Amino acid sequence: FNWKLFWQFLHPHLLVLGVAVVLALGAALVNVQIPLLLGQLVEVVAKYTRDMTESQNLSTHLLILYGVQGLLTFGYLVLLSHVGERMAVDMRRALFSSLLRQDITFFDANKTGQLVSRLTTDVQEFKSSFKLVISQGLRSCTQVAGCLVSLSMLTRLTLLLMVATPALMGVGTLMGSGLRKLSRQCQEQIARAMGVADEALGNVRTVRAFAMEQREEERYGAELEACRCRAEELGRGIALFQGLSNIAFNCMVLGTLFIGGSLVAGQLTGGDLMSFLVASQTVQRSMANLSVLFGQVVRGLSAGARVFEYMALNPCIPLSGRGSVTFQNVCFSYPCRPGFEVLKDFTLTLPPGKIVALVGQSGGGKTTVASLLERFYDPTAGVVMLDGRDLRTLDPSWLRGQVVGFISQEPVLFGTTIMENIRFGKLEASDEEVYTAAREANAHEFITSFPEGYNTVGERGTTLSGGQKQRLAIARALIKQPTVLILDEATSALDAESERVVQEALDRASAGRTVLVIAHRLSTVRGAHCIVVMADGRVWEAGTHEELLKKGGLYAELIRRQA
Amino acid sequence: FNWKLFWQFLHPHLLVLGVAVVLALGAALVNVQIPLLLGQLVEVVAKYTRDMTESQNLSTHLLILYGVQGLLTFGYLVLLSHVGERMAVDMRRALFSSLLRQDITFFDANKTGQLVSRLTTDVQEFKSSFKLVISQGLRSCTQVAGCLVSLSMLTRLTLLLMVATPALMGVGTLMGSGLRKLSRQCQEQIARAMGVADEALGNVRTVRAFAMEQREEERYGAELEACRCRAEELGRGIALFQGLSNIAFNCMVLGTLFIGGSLVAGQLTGGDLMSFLVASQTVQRSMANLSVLFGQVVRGLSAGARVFEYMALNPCIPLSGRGSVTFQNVCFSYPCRPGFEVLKDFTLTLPPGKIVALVGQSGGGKTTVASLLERFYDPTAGVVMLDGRDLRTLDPSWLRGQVVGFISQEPVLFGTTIMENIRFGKLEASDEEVYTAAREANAHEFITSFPEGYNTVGERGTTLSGGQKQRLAIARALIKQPTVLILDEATSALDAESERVVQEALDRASAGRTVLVIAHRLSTVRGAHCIVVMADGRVWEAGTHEELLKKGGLYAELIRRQA
Ligand SMILES: Nc1ncnc2c1ncn2[C@@H]1O[C@H](COP(=O)(O)OP(=O)(O)NP(=O)(O)O)[C@@H](O)[C@H]1O
Ligand SMILES: Nc1ncnc2c1ncn2[C@@H]1O[C@H](COP(=O)(O)OP(=O)(O)NP(=O)(O)O)[C@@H](O)[C@H]1O
Ligand SMILES: CC(C)CCC[C@@H](C)[C@H]1CC[C@H]2[C@@H]3CC=C4C[C@@H](O)CC[C@]4(C)[C@H]3CC[C@]12C
Ligand SMILES: CC(C)CCC[C@@H](C)[C@H]1CC[C@H]2[C@@H]3CC=C4C[C@@H](O)CC[C@]4(C)[C@H]3CC[C@]12C
Ligand SMILES: CC(C)CCC[C@@H](C)[C@H]1CC[C@H]2[C@@H]3CC=C4C[C@@H](O)CC[C@]4(C)[C@H]3CC[C@]12C
Ligand SMILES: CC(C)CCC[C@@H](C)[C@H]1CC[C@H]2[C@@H]3CC=C4C[C@@H](O)CC[C@]4(C)[C@H]3CC[C@]12C
Ligand SMILES: [Mg+2]
Ligand SMILES: [Mg+2]
Repeated sequence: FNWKLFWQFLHPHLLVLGVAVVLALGAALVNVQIPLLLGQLVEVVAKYTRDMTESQNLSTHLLILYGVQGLLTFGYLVLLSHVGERMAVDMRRALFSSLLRQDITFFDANKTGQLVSRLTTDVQEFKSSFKLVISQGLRSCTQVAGCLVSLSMLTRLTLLLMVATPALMGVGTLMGSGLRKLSRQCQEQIARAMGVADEALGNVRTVRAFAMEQREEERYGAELEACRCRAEELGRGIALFQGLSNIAFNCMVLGTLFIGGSLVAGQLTGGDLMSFLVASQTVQRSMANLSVLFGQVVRGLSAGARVFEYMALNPCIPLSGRGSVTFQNVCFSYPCRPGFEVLKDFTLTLPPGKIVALVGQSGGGKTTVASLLERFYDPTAGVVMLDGRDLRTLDPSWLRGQVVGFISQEPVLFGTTIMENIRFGKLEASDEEVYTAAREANAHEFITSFPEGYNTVGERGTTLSGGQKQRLAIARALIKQPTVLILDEATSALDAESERVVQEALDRASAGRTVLVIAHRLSTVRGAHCIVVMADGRVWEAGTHEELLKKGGLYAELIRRQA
Repeated sequence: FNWKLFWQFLHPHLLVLGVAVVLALGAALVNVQIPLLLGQLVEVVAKYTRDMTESQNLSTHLLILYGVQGLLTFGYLVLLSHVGERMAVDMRRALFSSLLRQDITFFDANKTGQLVSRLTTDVQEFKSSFKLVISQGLRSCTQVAGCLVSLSMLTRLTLLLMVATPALMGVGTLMGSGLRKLSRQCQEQIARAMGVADEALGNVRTVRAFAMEQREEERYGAELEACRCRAEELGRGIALFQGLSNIAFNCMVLGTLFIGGSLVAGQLTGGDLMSFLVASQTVQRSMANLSVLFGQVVRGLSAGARVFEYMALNPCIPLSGRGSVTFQNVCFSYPCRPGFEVLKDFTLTLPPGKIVALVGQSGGGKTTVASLLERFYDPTAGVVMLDGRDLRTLDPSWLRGQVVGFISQEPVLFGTTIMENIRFGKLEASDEEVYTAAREANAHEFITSFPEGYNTVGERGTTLSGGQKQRLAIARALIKQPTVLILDEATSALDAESERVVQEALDRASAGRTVLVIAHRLSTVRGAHCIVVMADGRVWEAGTHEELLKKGGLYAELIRRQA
């Protein structure tokens, strides 16, 4: 999981990782070798000035070692970039493939934006931090080990200086610690003291209505005077703290610089000190690198842990697991907030080859009741029958792809061209079938005016009209010739002529197949066969329009309100 | 404005600012003096080791100078904290006082949260950055000047080294420049390549409904392969760039360290080089401080400019500039989005001492029409008459504080105790008047059960019930005994018993004064005198209830729908 899956998916790059490790070791070794050589060169130059024959050979040796260093670092970090990039691409592909299998509960429980952000940016940052750690931590640890070993072989004074160096680094970072403490304390004091202005401006209508602005002024002044006092003591305390930090820090610097040399004096090389004074900068930089890299590691491990936790799950319902359809005592509620119940013992049947509609001002979840047949959510109770067989035993993929077609009140378009976008239900689509379907759904006529035509991309491409988008949805819906059709508010917000055209297209398309339509305007339903009036969860009424007028139930009130 | 106002408001601290400047000069001078002394001490220690009588005096001198440095820095930054804190408090108070004068157009055009953030956090950060710049920039510039002068007086080689130092600093920062370029290029490539997954997950219902997940898989794989290739070339380019940066940087380091010494060799002090090698770290730190401080200055100046731009404005309508009230042909629309018009030639009058109501399912802006008499917004056309005098010539403060009382459907509570919160219309409130008003508005009865009582604070204090909150508002409104009263949905979302109690309280409170009430439920209006039915901007109907029933207009449809 957090480690086993990562190790399994990182296994096929072990050889390249080892080669990179070797290159890093070489680069760190040469980087360790450089500063001592530079110190010796500057020391011999200074001694020659005090009194360049021997400097040329040392300079050439430094140049050769440094060219080797450049080649080694180039090879290392190009290999590291290759490995990290390959790992990132593989992880992105695997995460997308595994996440695409989940049901709707995961999707509507969370948000799409955060999922996309985690899928792309979080894993990119994880890979970046991971390879940066691989480089820097190994390089710096090997640098520290090599320089310490060389200085010890060069005695105990070097070990004492190395031990003292971490204390000096901490004393130096104490300034930044004081800075963050100052910032945090100031922010906390500001948050605690303020709020009166926020409360006053939050409800400005009332404060303007009742006519005073003076009481707020002295209250705000008193609050700011209190925050003012607290600020004086906080600043004074921070001042004393930083002053003590500085005094102690440089007192320790001077004391060490004196005592260590005085004690080590009790016979080393004259130029040994000059060569020793340069490695301090390198070791200090290394410890700073470790200090920052600790935060890099913690952030990266947290990101990787959450990525791998959300990467591999178990689908709630398996995805790969010609007649009438009916319900029986089906009740259901949304998984989130089960207190809001939806279905009170809902029973309904669809005649095999007749038009069925449904209507209600709010219904009590008419759209979700129109759902639940595509196995979007399993029913809490009751049974659903289709062609004499239960939908549970039937494979959901077969029912999705060869039985039920779905039209929403908003169509969806992708960057793929229209010719392939229509070929979306089956990828085995031939040539002439696409044009025939487009002609049947009234899409070939207007697509001619487009300059590119069937090669036009979408959001980043040419924009199509709402009626054109509705026409585009219909051809894809009819490619499979579904036995059951579902329409959700086909008569959306658009003009009258295009609405009539698309209604006629649906009429000549919805022939010989059972189709269920959901409409809000009652003027588009009188041409249907049967009408079901919904109110308060349970079914309110169902029957023919001509008898529904004589019934005088809730439908009479609804049509009176609409008229 | 951006500078003149700042100078005027900073004027009364010039003496303290100058004293701080002097202290900073002293601290910078001693900080300049320290490194040369440390270099001389370490050089003489090394020379003694090569062959501590003279080291003690130099160490004592360093300790004395360094104690002086500590005292100077303490005094400087405590004075700086005092000055900055005083400036911040004064600016906050002035900004609040000036902003509180603005009309409602500013408030509803912008957001309260951003205003509060700018008022508190932006000015706090501005003050912090401003004093940090005052300290660091002066200290570092004086440090650079002093060290350069001392090294020159110590020759042209020092000037050459100082000139070369900025180039080395830039070469060092080239690594961070490459880092930011790498990050930006990677982010841009990720943003350009991605989007297919975002589009697929944005509409998951449709992609799940039409049954395919394969086509998305090869499209996503192709997109990731393209991004993969682009990543290989981008990483290779960054690799070569950083390799060239490093090779050139340390080649320049070695070349300078050789050539400068070789040329300067052509008779300085033997220990001069050791004392010179230490000031390089100080000057490098100073240039780093300037580099960061440039960003601090730009951010601070932007923040201060926006603060001062929004700090002093000109109110749209002046704030300090017994009978019936009536309208005449008053039309108005909201200043933002004038296309959405509201008032179509609205005429209405209020009898002096009778109950008037208004109702509508949406009205066309019934609430904003109920407004516009408190001078919240000036009328576009028409006239408003009150007691035979125009409201424009009358002082808005007098009308706000001694004429009109306002009750909203949501009450507002502050952290101030109830005893003073009731005393909100006038601060001259005596003792017994508050208790009498509380008893009249039915608030003294339930406040007894509270343990603290009239000393109870609110959001951070004890929580009161909705009916209790409504009762607080009636007493506050009753303090001034307004001649005109306005109620907006008194029968809010709450139980029946408390609704009846508060309605009775309003009835025994609304006696002898003209009051206008807005209600949504028609069951609370039949007891009024006259009813005005609103529909589609213009006035639809007005008259008595008993004749409105016989009229059979839109009121009949509304009451039929409600029933
Ligand atoms: N994905 C969801 N997650 C949680 N709650 C939901 C979800 N979808 C719907 N609901 C809630 O369940 C209620 C009923 O479901 P729904 O079928 O969407 O109502 P509806 O009246 O048919 N929609 P409409 O056609 O716009 O009037 C809704 O009012 C929502 O509050
Ligand atoms: N402060 C505002 N800024 C911009 N637009 C506003 C503002 N207030 C209201 N509007 C718009 O103007 C319309 C009419 O004004 P308003 O009086 O608030 O409607 P209303 O029907 O009386 N409100 P309600 O009592 O909840 O039904 C509203 O529907 C808003 O869309
Ligand atoms: C770049 C950093 C992280 C390297 C680590 C060494 C740092 C922490 C140490 C070494 C020398 C120190 C500086 C020496 C001079 C004083 C002057 C005083 O007015 C403010 C603090 C200041 C400026 C010190 C801040 C901390 C300091 C910069
Ligand atoms: C022969 C032996 C004793 C030589 C030992 C010399 C040691 C004790 C002295 C000589 C110069 C000193 C360094 C001068 C610069 C500072 C920068 C600070 O950020 C960390 C400590 C550090 C890096 C000091 C560490 C100790 C130091 C290295
Ligand atoms: C703390 C900083 C800002 C001080 C300024 C000097 C910096 C920019 C210079 C001085 C010495 C340089 C380092 C010398 C060693 C190499 C090893 C290589 O594998 C990565 C870059 C790296 C690590 C260089 C990075 C930049 C560098 C750190
Ligand atoms: C007598 C005269 C010529 C002495 C001149 C010595 C000069 C040329 C040499 C001696 C040691 C060198 C310094 C060694 C450390 C680096 C750190 C880097 O981040 C900036 C440049 C810098 C700071 C070098 C600047 C030039 C330098 C100061
Ligand atoms: Mg719905
Ligand atoms: Mg309103």
